[PDB]
Amino acid sequence: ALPVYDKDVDAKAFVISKRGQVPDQVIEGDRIQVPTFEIVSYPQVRFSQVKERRFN
Amino acid sequence: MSQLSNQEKEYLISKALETEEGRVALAQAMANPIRVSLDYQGVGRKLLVVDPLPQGALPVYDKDVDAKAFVISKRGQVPDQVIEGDRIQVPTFEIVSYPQVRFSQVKERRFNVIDRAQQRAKADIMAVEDAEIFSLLEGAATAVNAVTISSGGLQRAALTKAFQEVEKHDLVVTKIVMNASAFADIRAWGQNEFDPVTQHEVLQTGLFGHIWTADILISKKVPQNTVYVLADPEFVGVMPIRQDIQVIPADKPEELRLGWVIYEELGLAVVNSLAIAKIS
Amino acid sequence: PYVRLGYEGILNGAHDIDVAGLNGVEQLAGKFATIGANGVKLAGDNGTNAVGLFREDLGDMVNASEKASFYFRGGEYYVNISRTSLTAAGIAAGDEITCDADGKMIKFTGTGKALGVVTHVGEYRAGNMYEKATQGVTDTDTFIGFIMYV
Amino acid sequence: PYVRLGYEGILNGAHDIDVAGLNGVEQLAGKFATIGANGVKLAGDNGTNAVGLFREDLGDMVNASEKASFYFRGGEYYVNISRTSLTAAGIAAGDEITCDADGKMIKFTGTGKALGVVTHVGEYRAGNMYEKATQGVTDTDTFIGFIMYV
Repeated sequence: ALPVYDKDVDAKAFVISKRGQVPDQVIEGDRIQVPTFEIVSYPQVRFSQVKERRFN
Repeated sequence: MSQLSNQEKEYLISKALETEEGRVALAQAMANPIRVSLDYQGVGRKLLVVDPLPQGALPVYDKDVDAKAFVISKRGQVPDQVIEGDRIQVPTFEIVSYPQVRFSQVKERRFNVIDRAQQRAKADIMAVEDAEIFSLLEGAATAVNAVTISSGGLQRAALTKAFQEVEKHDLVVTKIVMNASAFADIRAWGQNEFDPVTQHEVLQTGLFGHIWTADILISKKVPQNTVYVLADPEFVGVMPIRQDIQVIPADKPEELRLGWVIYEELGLAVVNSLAIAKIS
Repeated sequence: PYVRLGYEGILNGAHDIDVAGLNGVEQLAGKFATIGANGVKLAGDNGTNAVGLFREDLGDMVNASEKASFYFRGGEYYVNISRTSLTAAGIAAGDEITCDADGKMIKFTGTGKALGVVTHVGEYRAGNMYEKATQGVTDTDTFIGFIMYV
Repeated sequence: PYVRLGYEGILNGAHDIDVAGLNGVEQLAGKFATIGANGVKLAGDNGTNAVGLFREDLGDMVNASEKASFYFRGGEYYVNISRTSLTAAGIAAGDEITCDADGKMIKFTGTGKALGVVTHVGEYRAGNMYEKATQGVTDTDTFIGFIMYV
């Protein structure tokens, strides 16, 4: 409550904070591929690393 | 404990006693550095201001002599007021987290500046503090209001009105809600009336500066130049004191932080300073 | 710790001013009711006054006390005819008050006889001048917040 | 069940008894740790841990401070009977927690009249009483989880 008196009721400037803890986090995705399809089609491998990186 | 107030357990995961700043300020209401400052001594204030003069007037027929006038003044009293805020602190907490200490001082200073503007305008007085300047000053100017005219328009319209009055105007003293609402209540165009929205206009209106003081209240705009209307006499300036010799803080590890100033107010033209309330 | 005294933090109740004595009628040569005695609204010292007693310092405005007590003048100490003050600032009703001068009960403030000077809290105390004009009841040692009949 | 500790998720592998008071019943509910005002972005995990010497220093919040031996006074112990697993990590929110002490019958530690003290996290240690102490002055028929009125 804003000033209206002196040493009866006083206003507070007091701000409060609490600490919280954050663990390390993982974001990940895996893609499973078969070499034969990949080898014959030809860009699949390269497509798969970029598409995966972007996707996550 | 197993944690200070943490979300997970430190024992499970995570170590560190270093922690970032979380504390932050809310609601600015500065106007004291804008105004001029004077020292004062003495335990009460008396001010004198000049009223209208009693001269003669002739609306019809000029050949006679106007009645003479003499300098007539009215009084005001201003008792000292005390502006303060207090903080209760835990030294162990402060030393470990780290920035809290810096935040407390800079917050206390802002906080003293904030409370001072509120009492001076008005914010409930108990007859123990400086007079309520906002009440005494000029009523709502109905003339400005063109009848069913925008809120933003009102603030533009008022600025010019003070120039007709022959009172200095450098800047707009408005309420935070009235300013936001004024910005929002603009015509039928994206562009605002003060200047387009591709120009910075968040902190300027009508091409004049914006001073935000809280407790100027909603639907009210007050043009003035702050320096001219009032002046700030300071009995004692803002000072921190910190006490571990106070009764309840001593016993504990706790330290008490006081922030206070003892202030007074002078009114150099409380008999003028134009204000309006929208009727639109 | 920490106790207000005067200035609108003490409650002195209300008392009736049409009780005791002759009671005049409503007429002019009055003065205005406000907080402060030369001040402005929400800025005025105040005694232990409630209803009864108020002395002009500058302007033709009243609130409690304040005026050299060597010489009291103006016709009595001013009393209220047919309005009873609803504040405990002494008077500060916010109207123009029509005053009287018949024998009428008052509220006093300050320790000892008023024959002294003014304390700037809204009280009388003894000054360097003695055997100066007193107020109301005499022969009787007055104290802070006594009820006198003028 | 079993070992759950979430995943839907009910056991919770931790049971802490609300022991109702004596001569008119008294309860106190499990306390959160928060520094001043009420915790944002969840309230986290409890300040209280089964088998730990805590003291409330705030109304709905409990925190560190350890009751010092010498001259017998009341509770503020908030010992809660030990859970199975998680006994040097504290106990996490979503497991069973309470407060037991202060106007109610409590949970004791230590077998016989031979007593020592408790660490916060849920471990027990030896130690004689010489700058800290936990739990009331020993009585006959006092074992672990036994009901002493303090």
